[PDB]
Parts: sequence; structure tokens; C-alpha cells
Amino acid sequence: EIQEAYILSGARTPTAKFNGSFVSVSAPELGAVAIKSAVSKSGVPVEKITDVYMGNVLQGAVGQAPARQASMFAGLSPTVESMTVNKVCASGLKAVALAAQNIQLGLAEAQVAGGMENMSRVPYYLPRSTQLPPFGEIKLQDGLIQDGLWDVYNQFHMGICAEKTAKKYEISREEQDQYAIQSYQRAQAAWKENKFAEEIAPVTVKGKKGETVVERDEGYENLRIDKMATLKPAFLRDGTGTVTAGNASTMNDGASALVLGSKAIAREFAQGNRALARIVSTADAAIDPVDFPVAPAKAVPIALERAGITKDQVAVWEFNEAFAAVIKANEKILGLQNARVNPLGGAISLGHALGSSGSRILVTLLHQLQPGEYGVAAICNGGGAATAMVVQKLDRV
Amino acid sequence: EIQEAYILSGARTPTAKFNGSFVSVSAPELGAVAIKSAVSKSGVPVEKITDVYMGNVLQGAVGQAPARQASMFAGLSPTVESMTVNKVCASGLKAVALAAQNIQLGLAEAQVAGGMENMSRVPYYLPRSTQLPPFGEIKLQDGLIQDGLWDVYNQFHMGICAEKTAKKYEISREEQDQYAIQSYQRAQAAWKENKFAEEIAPVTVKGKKGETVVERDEGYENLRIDKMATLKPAFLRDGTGTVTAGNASTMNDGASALVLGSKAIAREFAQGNRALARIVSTADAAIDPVDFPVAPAKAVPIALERAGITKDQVAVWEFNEAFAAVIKANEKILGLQNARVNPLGGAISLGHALGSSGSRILVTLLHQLQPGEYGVAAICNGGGAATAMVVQKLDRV
Amino acid sequence: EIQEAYILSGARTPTAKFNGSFVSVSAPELGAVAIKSAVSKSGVPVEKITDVYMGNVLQGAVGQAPARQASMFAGLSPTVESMTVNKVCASGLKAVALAAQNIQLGLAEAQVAGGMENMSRVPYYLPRSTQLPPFGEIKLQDGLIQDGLWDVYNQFHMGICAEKTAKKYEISREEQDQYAIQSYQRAQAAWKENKFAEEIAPVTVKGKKGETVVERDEGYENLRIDKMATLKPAFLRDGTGTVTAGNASTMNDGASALVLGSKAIAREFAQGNRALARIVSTADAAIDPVDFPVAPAKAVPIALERAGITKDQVAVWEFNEAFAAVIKANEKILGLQNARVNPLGGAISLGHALGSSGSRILVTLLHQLQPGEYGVAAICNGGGAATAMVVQKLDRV
Amino acid sequence: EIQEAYILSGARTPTAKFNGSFVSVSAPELGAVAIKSAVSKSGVPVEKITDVYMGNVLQGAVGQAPARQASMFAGLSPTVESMTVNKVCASGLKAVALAAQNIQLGLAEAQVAGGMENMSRVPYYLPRSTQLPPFGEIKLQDGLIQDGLWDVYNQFHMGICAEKTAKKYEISREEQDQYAIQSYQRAQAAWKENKFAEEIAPVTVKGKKGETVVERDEGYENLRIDKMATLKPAFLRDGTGTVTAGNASTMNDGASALVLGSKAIAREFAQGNRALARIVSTADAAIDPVDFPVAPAKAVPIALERAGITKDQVAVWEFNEAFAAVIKANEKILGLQNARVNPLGGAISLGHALGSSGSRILVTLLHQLQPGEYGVAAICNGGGAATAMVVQKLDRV
Repeated sequence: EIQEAYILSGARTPTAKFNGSFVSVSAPELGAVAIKSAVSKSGVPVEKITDVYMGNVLQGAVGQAPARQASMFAGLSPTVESMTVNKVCASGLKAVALAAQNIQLGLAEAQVAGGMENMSRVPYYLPRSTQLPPFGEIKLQDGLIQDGLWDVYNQFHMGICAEKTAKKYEISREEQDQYAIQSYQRAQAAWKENKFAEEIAPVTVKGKKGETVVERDEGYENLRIDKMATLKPAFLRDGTGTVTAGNASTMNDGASALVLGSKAIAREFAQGNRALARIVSTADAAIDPVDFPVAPAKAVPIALERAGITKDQVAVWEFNEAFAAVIKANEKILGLQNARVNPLGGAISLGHALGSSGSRILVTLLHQLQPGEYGVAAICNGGGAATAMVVQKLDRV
Repeated sequence: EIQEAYILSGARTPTAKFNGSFVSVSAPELGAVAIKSAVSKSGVPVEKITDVYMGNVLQGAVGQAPARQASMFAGLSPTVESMTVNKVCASGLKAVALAAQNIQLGLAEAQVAGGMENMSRVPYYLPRSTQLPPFGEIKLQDGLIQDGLWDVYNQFHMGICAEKTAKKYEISREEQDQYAIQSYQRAQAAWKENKFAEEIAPVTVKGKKGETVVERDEGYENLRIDKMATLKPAFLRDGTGTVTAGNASTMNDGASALVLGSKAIAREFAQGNRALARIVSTADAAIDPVDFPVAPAKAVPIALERAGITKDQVAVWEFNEAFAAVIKANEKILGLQNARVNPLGGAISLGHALGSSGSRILVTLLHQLQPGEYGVAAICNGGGAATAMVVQKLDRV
Repeated sequence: EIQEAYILSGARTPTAKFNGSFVSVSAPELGAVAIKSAVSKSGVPVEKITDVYMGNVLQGAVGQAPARQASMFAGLSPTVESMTVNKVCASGLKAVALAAQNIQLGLAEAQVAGGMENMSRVPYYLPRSTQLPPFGEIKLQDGLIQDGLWDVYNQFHMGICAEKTAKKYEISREEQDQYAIQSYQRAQAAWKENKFAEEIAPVTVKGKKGETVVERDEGYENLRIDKMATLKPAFLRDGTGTVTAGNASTMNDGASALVLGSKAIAREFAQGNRALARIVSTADAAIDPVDFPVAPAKAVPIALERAGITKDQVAVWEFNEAFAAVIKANEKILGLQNARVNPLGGAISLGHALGSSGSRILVTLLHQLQPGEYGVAAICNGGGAATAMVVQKLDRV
Repeated sequence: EIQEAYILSGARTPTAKFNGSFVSVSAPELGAVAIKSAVSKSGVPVEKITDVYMGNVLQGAVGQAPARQASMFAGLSPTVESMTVNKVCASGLKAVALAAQNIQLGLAEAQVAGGMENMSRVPYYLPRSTQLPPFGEIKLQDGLIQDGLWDVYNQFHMGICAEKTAKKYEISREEQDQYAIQSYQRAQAAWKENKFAEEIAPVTVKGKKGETVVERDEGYENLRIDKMATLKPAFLRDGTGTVTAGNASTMNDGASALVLGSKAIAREFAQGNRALARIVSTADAAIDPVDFPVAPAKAVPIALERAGITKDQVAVWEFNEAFAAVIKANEKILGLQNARVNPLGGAISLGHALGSSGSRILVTLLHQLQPGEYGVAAICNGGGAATAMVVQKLDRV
């Protein structure tokens, strides 16, 4: 009596630059535009949707119950339950898996899930009087670094963890800069062909002078293939530095949302749906924190097993491009050198709104699968962990 | 083939006052102490536990992946997966349901779940350069208020939500103070008889020169019956105010954790476990944000329906005492005036560490049920929601 | 045996915009530039100069002993004594008076004196732990407001003081806005003909890529004659308001410095010096804090009396344009609507670096005086006071 | 033509501990209390007093025109002119020398002058948006440290300057501790005989429980002769260090004020005055910033020559006890190791309100001279400078 869960629809905001277009738009406002567009496209009447689960990594100053904000700003009923989920970078995918579980268990027939992040709006932390010294210099941490990008156990940046997977699998500066230039080109190629028009939910940002409609990603046109090899290593300055701002993910503001359904709900409302797919399997996996870059290589086989398919049976892989080194290490271990991996670009060129990325790569995946094809979305997360989902694209049922 | 999920064991830190015994101990350090104790008391080999789900509502400056830190500081393997959950005050119960689902779907045989909050260590928020005015006065938000206790939709304290439920259900200042007084007395009674010794995991605070072992809830000895009628309203000062510091929960630091298992794991390892129980059902439910106080009245029936039991079959009820007004309104609507609700005290007297409280009431519940008895934990949460769990205490499986 | 004191030099930095070209350049580093130039142009060997007195009304985060910093950055010997003076907006004129007094008493034969402010660099104030509340919202004062522009006794902006001087002496919105347009045109006319080239000392700003040389006042171009009449009252928002951002002075970053000498030093080194003049008198005067705008009307008569001259003998008046309402009020009381007041514009168009403006309007006066002419510099200051100096331009002796 | 100036009265507040009795009382309120007393003991009719000059080193968040605030809170007329003077630690004595100059030129007949500092109330500095990085950790400077106690040129504490002076003049840990023990003992002797009753103006602190009258210095009782030789160096902690919290100035809150008069005003109203004295000479001197400790040794001879007296004609020396090492070094250079130096204690035991201390030592010096005796107040200040005043105590004329 374990049931099956279907993706009926998917939408994402454009991915804006750090301190760019979405500075005045909170993560839940971004969530709201992704959820409004997902429910519209699902063909499901809003009253069947009973829960909104949204990933959000940096919750500081977002106000009470971020997920609940997104739900309410999307115009959903106050009767719809909600939850903000933090599996760091995996938050968005994990949220989709949690919503699927509600359907798999018979507890609900329709769900919305995804993620959201406004990195521009994460704040600095001032401790209260009892945790301040009585005199002398105070250091205030940036939430982006202390909560987002700093390993607790080995007290260094995620960038250093990548440096140590880059050496252990012999992934050079040149190999990394090659993958990054290719991510930028695939993104430019996909935008010229307009491959993101149907998944994208435009954000109307207000203001004093204007009203601007943002409908295009920000940062994918910034490729200077000249400069890329001329960049300093951003994290390791002991001579052996290979990760740079060029060949790593950028910080971004953005959101993404999907509507999920039972077999019954998919049949009645979703048969022609463009993003219609079965959730075949999900899997989480963890190893040592420093080794978070290769966690996906642990999660993917568990997911493939639970789906009873081989690697060769998945048409498209979407792995989140945290760092070029991450993709190349994971390509090596799973033997995916000639697989379709991030064909339209990834987080190096399209951006990384942390809480959203897990569900944004799923939205991108579903739009580039043919009927009957298996897809895989996998994303690594800080602390040494990863979430992978197997999806089968469908025309009906 | 939906499997059954069993609580094998349960522990909680003491609940320390705001700016007290735990200012130096981060929420995940507190988490690790409750987890260490729960796994130890479970009798399950540590390698069979595959996931740690911790509730935590105010994640600011806790550092990356708060639940991951709790799991590692507990000595659990880096192979153990984690996720930190934010359903505001319901976070800790929701985390237990989420872990139960892993077992129900056959994805794991043993879990740890619970919650943690250090309200002392919640920072103030300073926005970055791009959100600050060029000149003129700046307001820094506390963070306890902006993220914890401030409604986004009606821009006012959770306390005003309590005031409106107090008027609507004609719950008097005197009725509130009388419940508050009873909460204090029940907590003093319980501490005199040492009724919390089994469930409490002492915390070792490495102080200035020496080291203090905390094993006693702080706050429950602070009843001044005489002064109770003359306390100022904390939130509403128009003459109609009824909710005070006296009849409201306090801010607190603490953590709580349980070990869950499959039938196979309980049989082989937990026969006769002191806190052994079946998770018979769970329910989430939501209504208008201002009516969050009464959301538990909507969830409890759904959870009783899914257990196939009636109110009268519930031996004891653990409802979170967010405000006296909350417990009285729920007692009215569900007709539980003559049922055993919060027999040993609650949040008014024993404290409210937001992210922990949902799992803290479950731990307290399990230690006061006889073999074969049914119990309900229920907890309201900001944005207008609640979750309720039905448990059946057991000698063996 | 009271000796006379003469002015031999006279320099000022360009007045940069708030958050303009000098954000990187500390008020002392600005002072040093204006000092280096004024000692160079004096002809006096640097070893004869024994003291540096500099105005600076906003000293927060400037570092130890601002005036000292100015002196040392200016290359002057550690043997030179310094003091930083705060008479709010009079600070710069006051420091010249006090340096003159050293010469008037026979304690020294050569002094540098003047003023400096970097309002861009004025900080916000965070109370230490003993003056912070244990929880809830904190207000951080700007300091441009709290220390700079806020009357202590009547808790309102210097702007409100001006409003009450604008009503009392019936000075209308249109009368203010006329004077402002007039000021803006006199500054353009002056810069077109390049009149400030002699008095300005260019500031080389060291940047991340190259070096910029700033030689031009920033803000005198910004006249939109039409928009002036539609600008909202800045300070008084009950309908009756007349004072605007446009008809008021701006916040600015700049410095000014003069070299003073004994008769003996003037004769031996400074005959036919461009700036050469005798300080014939000074006077300070104070009234009610709200009436600080009309305080130059109490100080100029006293200063004339001590000079032993009549109003109609003074060639050029330089009153600081703190507001348009100020200049007009003082034109009505002294009967100067028929005299040369601020011929080359003032603080409305040329800016207002608080601590510098006193000595700035002095340098600007000395450069537009012909031999044997009497000039008066006068400057109102917050708390209800003013400082007036009478000079006599000289070719020799 | 140059007159001479008379001290007619002298008052100070008790010197309160850092974060002690005056936390809630702003520097200008403390100045007001000291001014009220000095005016009241002057037996000058208030309206003859035309100017208030007060030292204040740390003006941040004190509000506009600190000296004006002291004047107005004292009850003096808005008629009265004011100025706040910043010569670091020499501020209060320089203020007295400036006010005298007004009398010595014939510009006034009666002046108030002194200093004030609330080091408890000095704030931390948050730069505005334009001087903050776009992301990453921020350091907030205390303000006591950055403006008060940090050398700009060398980038180290005023305590490191003392450590250099200590080693250059072979002043050992034991020698420094002996002077500090002696300072505490002399201060205890002076308090047991009530030798400060005449000069101390008690401060009334309004609380949220009642009123407190503070009449006694805080800190002079804290001597533990045992624990003094066991204290860790405070500023040089590499093992080389000699200066401790014990043998250095404390941080303190306090204020001090004298009334000054013409020969004509002394005669008509101050014959008999307890504190009555002539200002014989005043001198400022400057050397290398690291050498500030020894700047008094350069300033004293200049002040003596201008007084036309020799060292031996001085009954009592008050040198501000910034560091025990500062006193012992100047004693060596000037050959005053056997002279009457700080007989009733100093800043090491009696505290050190920066802006106040220069005039505080002057009022202490006046109350221990006999008629016809010469006294010297000398005080080193940050940036490598000092101010010395020579007075002659007088019973009349």
C-alpha cells in the first residue's frame, strides 16, 4: 500500500546575481513566484494541495516560518501546512523527497515542494550583551560564511574541501577551468536556444523610480575565457591552489517549486503536463565532512538500486556544480565521462541560490527528458552529505 | 507494505533559564548530550542508526548544518545522515514524525530525532552594506523577536495572538493565572518526587576555572502566588491586556532526543525498554496565523482518527504551555477539562526551548504512561499550525 | 605688550560629496594636504611653526589626537604641539583665533590653524554590553545626527531651529529657494572663471587600480532650478515646512589650513604673500539653542567694536550657508541686503565639512579681498553660538 | 597690556569605577555637578562668567557640543560661550590654560574650565554602508582603544610606549609595583583623613528604585599588596612585560572644574577663597609619539623658565600617574625622586577620567599648597605631548 508520487509541474525564478536584482525581494517572495507558477501549470485545483515544504539554508532575519511565508504570499489557504527544511545545499531536493513521502504514505494526494535563498539578504550576527566582552574589538561573522560556507569540524571554507578532492583524484587547475568555460558556453547556448523559457517564472520587482520584470538569469554572460586562467586561487594560497571564483559556484538569489501528486491526481489533472514524471527513487548518503564533494557518488548507486535501473539507463544527469572539481571527481567514480551531464550549464554559470539549487536542477532536468527516459538530480551538501533522486519522464498515467 | 515505528528511548537536557547555565553551550552541544543519552539507553548498536533529524527554529550563528553538529558531537559515525527541521515550535515533534516515516517506508531500521534551542545564543541581525541606509538611525532586530515570536502577516508578537484567543474563548486573567499557578505547583510536586531523573541527561558545562554539572530544570521554583495577579501584561498595554510573563512560557536553552526503530530492531534490542512505545499516528494542521493557539484542536482529532482511538482512550495529554490561554482554549474546544493534561507541569514552569519543546513533551509523556496506555503530545506553532502524535506505551513488541 | 597676529598662508582641499571621492581619505589626511600647501605658500621655514590647532566636530573612529595626525601626516616635526578643537560648526574659525592668541601673547611666532571633517567616515555607535538591553530591538544612532546635527535640549534636527528662524523673520520657501539658486549660480560662475584655483590644494586619492587627483568641488553643478521648487521639506513634515535638502547645506568631506605669524615673521618672509592679512579682532557670542541661526547677529557687532570699524567699511562678508534661512535672517538684522555676502557661493553649493567650514570661509574671504580692505568671516554653530573674525588685507608690513 | 589670571575655586566629582556608579550619568552631567560646585565656591556672581572650556577626549555619542551641555546642565545662561577641547589626557589642564588666555588678553573677567569623561559610556563604532565590505567578517573598534589608547604611528597600546620607557630608563617590575603600592597607600591615608572632602562635589544618581549620593572615589581600597607582584603584565604578554593593571591607571568616569578670574575679580570676591591661586605660567611640549611618557620632562622646564623659578622653589608636584613607569622616569630625568610628588595618591589608585584628569590633578594640587607656595600640575598625553602649569597658592590679592 506504499503508493507512488508524481511530479506534475516545476518552475524557477531567474537566478539573480549577489547584490543584484533581488536585493529587495525576500527568499519567500521569490518562493511565492515559483509556487504561483508551479500550481498554475499543474492543472490541479489549489484545494487539493495540503502541504508546502521549502528548503532555506540561511534563515536569519527572514522572519517566522519561511516556508509558511512563501505559501501565504503565493495565495495558498492558511489551511495548507508548511515546513522550512535545512539539509544545506541539498535543502531543495530533500524538500521534494519529504513531500513525496506524504503521498507515498497515503497522508496526502497533492503537495508543493522546492527551495529558496536570498544570499544578498543574509545578515551579519551581533551577539547579545551576555556574549559580548566588556571592552575591546568585536568580530561580527557574516551568516554567509559562519552558517553557509564554513565546515565546523575542520575550521575552513568549503573551497578547501574541494582542494582536497582535486588532489586525491588528480584534477588540475586546467581541467577545472576547462569544465567552467564549458559550463558558461552550455549556458549561453541554452539561453540563445531559449531552453529555460517554459520553466522560468518571471519576478516583477517593485521600487521608487520603476517596476522591472526580471525573466533572464544573471551571470552566465560574464565568461572572460582570457581571464579564467589568470584568476588567483580563492581559498588555498600556499602555491598548490587550484579552485578559483572562476571555476566555483557564485552566490545568488533565487527560488524553485514543484507540484507533486498521487497516481489518481496525476490521471485526473496532469496527463498532458510538460514536466510530468514519476519519482522512482530517492537516497541520502554521508561520509567525512572534508569529503562532501564525492558524497553524490555514494548517494547515486543507492538511488539507482532502489529504482532497479543501471547508470546506462539514465538519459540526463544534473549534478550541482558546487566546484568544477566536484563534477570531475564524480564523473571519474561513476564512469560518466560520455554521459549527458549538465548539458544546459550548471551552478558555475547559472548560479547557486543555496536552498533552491536542489529543486532548481530537478526543474532543469525534467524540461530536457524525452518520454520514458530516466533522469538523475544529485546535489552535495556541507558536513559531507548528498541527496540524489531518480525520475522517469512521462506523457501520461 | 507500510511498516510500524517504535520509540525505543528518550532523553532531555535540563531546561536552563535565558542567559543562565547554558550561555556557553551551543544548541547542537546540548543536542549531542540528549542524543548520547537516548542511544545509550536504547540498547541498539550505534551502527544501525542511519539518520539524525533535529528541530531548531533560530539557526543564526549555530554554524553549518546544526543537526549534523549534534550528530558528530554525539560520537555518531560521519556515515549517519542528518537534517535540521523548522516548523517553529513544532520542530522537535515534526522531526520525530519525519524520522518515523523513514522506518514506515522501509528506508531505515533505526533513527534519532528530537530538537534543540539555545535562545541565549540567538544573535541580533545587522544587514550587509547593500540593505543599510546611507545615513540616519538603524534598528537592529533581536532575532528571538523577528524570527521567533513575531507574526509576519499581522505585524505583532505571538503574545497578541494569545490575547485574541483569550477574548474569543472568554478566558480570564484569573483563569490564566490559575492554570499558571497549577503548572508551577505540578512542576514543584514532580521535582520534589524526582519524577524527571530517568529522562534527564545531565550537561557538563566547562566553566571559568572548574566545571559545573547541571541536572535540574531552572525556573520552576519562581512561583510568587501573591504577585501573580499584579504582573503587567507583557504584550498588550491598552487596558485589555491579560497575558503576562507569569502566565506565559519563558525563553530557555535545552535539547531532547529519542531513538526510533523498526519492529525487528525493537524485538532484538529494546524489549522492556523504559520508554518503549509504538508511534500509532501523527497529524499536522493549519488555520489563520492569529488562531495558532487553537490549531492543536484541529490536529488532535485528525491524529485520533488515524490511530482509530477516541479522546477517552488517552490516559495523559502533553500540550505545550506556550501561554495559559493556549491550554484553556484547547481544553474547552476538545472537552479535556477532566482529562489528565500536563500532570507534571509544562512550559510556563519547566521552560520552552522552541526547537526542543515538541520532543521534550514527548519525552515527558513516555515516562508517565503505564503498559498498553495511549498518550497524545500536541504543540502549536507560529504562522497558525500545530502537530499531534499518538503513542501507545509498551512492555515488549 | 599684546602683539598682533597676521595670516600668511591659506589653503583648502576641494569640498568632496558625502560618500564621494574622499570616502577612503581620513579627515586628518585631508588636513595634512591643506597644511602642506599653506606652509609651502607662507614662505616661512617649517621649523618656526611650533603649534597646529585643527577643528574636527565628529571625532569618532578618527584615531588618537586628530590634530596631531594632521600635523604628522603633513610632515611637520614631532616637536610641533597640537590640539583638536570642537565648537561644532565654528570649530575651524575658533582654532585660528586660539592660534592667533599664542602669537598675541608672545608664546609663538608661527602657527598653522584650521579645520577638517570627513562626514562619510563618521561611524554609527554601538553601546557596550552594560548599556544594551538583554533582548529586543536596539537603535544605533548615526552620529552625523546624534553628535552633529541634533539639538540636545529641544530633541530635534538643526533644520527645525532654522524653520523657527524662517517663520519669526518671515523668510518664505521661495525666498530660501531663490538664495539657494543664487548660491549655486555664484559657485558655477566662480568655477567657470576658475576663481578657487589659487586657494585649492589638490588631493591625490590612492585607489585599487591607479591614482586619481581630485582638484574640483563636487556638488555645485547639481542645480536643477525646476526640481528645487518641488522638493519636500526635509525636517518639518506637518505641512508648514520650508527648509529642504536643496535650500540647506550638504554633508561633505574637506579640510582647510592657514599659517599665522608675528609682525617680525610676516616682514622677514611673507611680504606681498597672496593671502597676507592682519587679524584685527575676534568675538564669540551665544543665545538660546533654537536661535543658533541668528547668533552671528550678536557676534559681528562685538567683533566690529573690537576692530573699531563700522558695518559699511567691510568690503566682503563670508557667512556660512548652514541654511538659506540663516543667511537671509542675518541679512535683515545687520542690514547687509545691500553688501557683498558670499560672492563666490557658500555651503549650499560649495558644501559643508563641519569642522573645516569655519577656516574654509576664511580662506575664501582672503582670496577675494584687495589691499587695505576689511573682511569678516562669521559662522553659526549648534547649541546657540557663533564666531566672527575681522581681517584687513595687506600687501606688506 | 597682558593681565594675569587667578584660580578662584576647584571642584571634582568622585572618580567612579569603569562600568560603576556613573554608567547612567553622561560626561556633561558629571561636568555640570563639578561646575555648579566650583561656581558656588568661587563667590563670583554667575553673570560675570562668560565662557565654559571643558576637556573631553571621547566625544562619541555624548551629543552635540559636550562643553555647551555641561554649561546648560550647570544652570549657566545660554549667554555663556563654550568649547570642548581634545589634547587627549592633557585636555582638562589645556582647557584651564585656554580660559586663562581669555583673561590674560582682557577678553573676559571670569571663566569656567575643566574636563569630563565617561569611559563607561564611550561606544563601539560601526562604519556606514560605504566603508563596509560587501561580505566577510567585520571588526568593530571599541573607541576607548581606537580613539583613547591606541598610538596611530606605531600601531600599539599606550601601555607599550610605557614598556619602552620602562626599559630605556631601567625601571623594573619591582620598582613600578613599589610606586603603585605607595600610590594606593597614600590614597588610603588621604581618604582616612578625609583630605578630599573640600574638593569633591557629590553626584546624585537617579535609579529605578531610588536615589544614590556618590561622595567617595572607587578603586583606592582595592590594593592587595600580596597579589600585586603576582599580576600578569596587561600589554606585553610575551614574557618581557612589566606594566600590569595594578601598576597602571584604571579607566574611570568623572569630571573637574575651576572658576578663573581677573586680578580685579579675585580682589572683589575671592580674597580668602580656599583654592585661591595665581596662574604663573603654562607650557605645552611634544616629542616622538612612543616617548609621550617623558614629554612632561620637556614641558616642565619650559613652564618653570616662563615662571622665572627653579625646580627647588616648587613645594608640591602633581604628575598624572598614567603608569608607575611614567612617574619614575620623569622623577629620574628632572631629579625629583626626593621631592613632594603625588602625596595623596594618583591615577593608579584615584582613577583616570581621560578628559577630566588634567584639571582633576590641578584641583588636588591647590588643596595641598600653603600661601606663597608654587605647585606644578604636569600631564603626558597620547601622540608624544604634555602640558605643565605653574601656580602660586595665595590667601589674597
